[PDB]
Amino acid sequence: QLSPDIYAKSCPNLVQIVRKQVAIALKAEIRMAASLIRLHFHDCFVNGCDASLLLDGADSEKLAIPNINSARGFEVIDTIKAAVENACPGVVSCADILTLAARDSVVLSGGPGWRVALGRKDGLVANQNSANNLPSPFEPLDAIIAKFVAVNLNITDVVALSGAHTFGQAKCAVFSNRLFNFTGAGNPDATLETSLLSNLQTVCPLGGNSNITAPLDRSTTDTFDNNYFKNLLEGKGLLSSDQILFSSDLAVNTTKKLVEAYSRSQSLFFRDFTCAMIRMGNISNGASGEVRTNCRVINN
Ligand code: HEM
Ligand SMILES: N[C@@H](CCC(=O)N[C@@H](CS)C(=O)NCC(=O)O)C(=O)O
Ligand SMILES: [Ca+2]
Ligand SMILES: [Ca+2]
Repeated sequence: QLSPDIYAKSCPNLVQIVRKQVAIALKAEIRMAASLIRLHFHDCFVNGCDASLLLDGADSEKLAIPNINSARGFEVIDTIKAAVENACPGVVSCADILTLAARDSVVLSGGPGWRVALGRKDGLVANQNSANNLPSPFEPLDAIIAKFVAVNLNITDVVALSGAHTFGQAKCAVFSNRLFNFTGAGNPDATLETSLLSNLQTVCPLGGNSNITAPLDRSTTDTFDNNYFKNLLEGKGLLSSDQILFSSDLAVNTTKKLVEAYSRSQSLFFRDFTCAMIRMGNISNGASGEVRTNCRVINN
């Protein structure tokens, strides 16, 4: 049972300590705000929000197909954790720190804030197999929805949480297939607006460095706002998994209207986003855990 005051006696200043450290990280690299919330997402969708993703090793989740050469911000988490451990030795879990850092990243980026409930335990093992099953930018909308349903989330959560792509980057490798010969017909993805198509072809030329990135949100790259959804109405979503929320056949009577509603009301988007984040932060696999003192390895 989570509670915002679970550390009221054991670590009174936790919230402030984490906030100050997140602000320091964002000052050094603004993209880190995006990277941190993505870590929380990838943590919660595998063995629950138990910091299993932070564990190193030959069988680490960091090597899973969706995480390798992709997930980032591990050094920043170590720094935050070190500050918290200096202030309250062996008290706060890495799982909670990741949750708080995600919330702070949204807030410091102009997004909505919410009171985080604490008390999560850190897992004892990595689940690389499950991490390979994380949502893919290449799969159909129904497949993405099924992955959210599997962890007790739903369609509304899919659309609202996809809004996190209102900031951050995505490498050429996960969207360049939409730029030249998307289906074998020799044409780019027909749902991609031509001016964006032109800019992306410049960023991702055939045979070039596929690790170069482009902003997920072409209007306000670092500001957390509903501009992500406005992009979709114009066919300017970067990943196929973004644009299908508006343009796919399945979206018509499912996600399409939600995308249009968030575009009309940022307050609505912010309300649903906070709601979905809290729900995602409540995912647990019920396995035994502990308060991990070094996020990269178990205590014993
Ligand atoms: C709905 C299914 C989703 C898919 C298919 C997906 C896919 C992706 C992909 C392929 C990237 C680029 C990775 C890279 O460049 O290596 C990315 C980045 C990102 N995703 Fe998602 N994502 C999804 C959901 C979410 C959710 C639920 C959140 C968090 C609440 C999220 C937050 C992020 C952020 C903020 C970035 C930027 C990371 C950075 O710049 O370091 N994503 N996502
Ligand atoms: N999914 C539940 C509702 C859960 C919920 O409250 N979801 C929030 C978003 S996080 C909402 O406003 N709508 C979701 C929904 O209607 O399912 C249901 O269908 O009764
Ligand atoms: Ca996890
Ligand atoms: Ca934005």
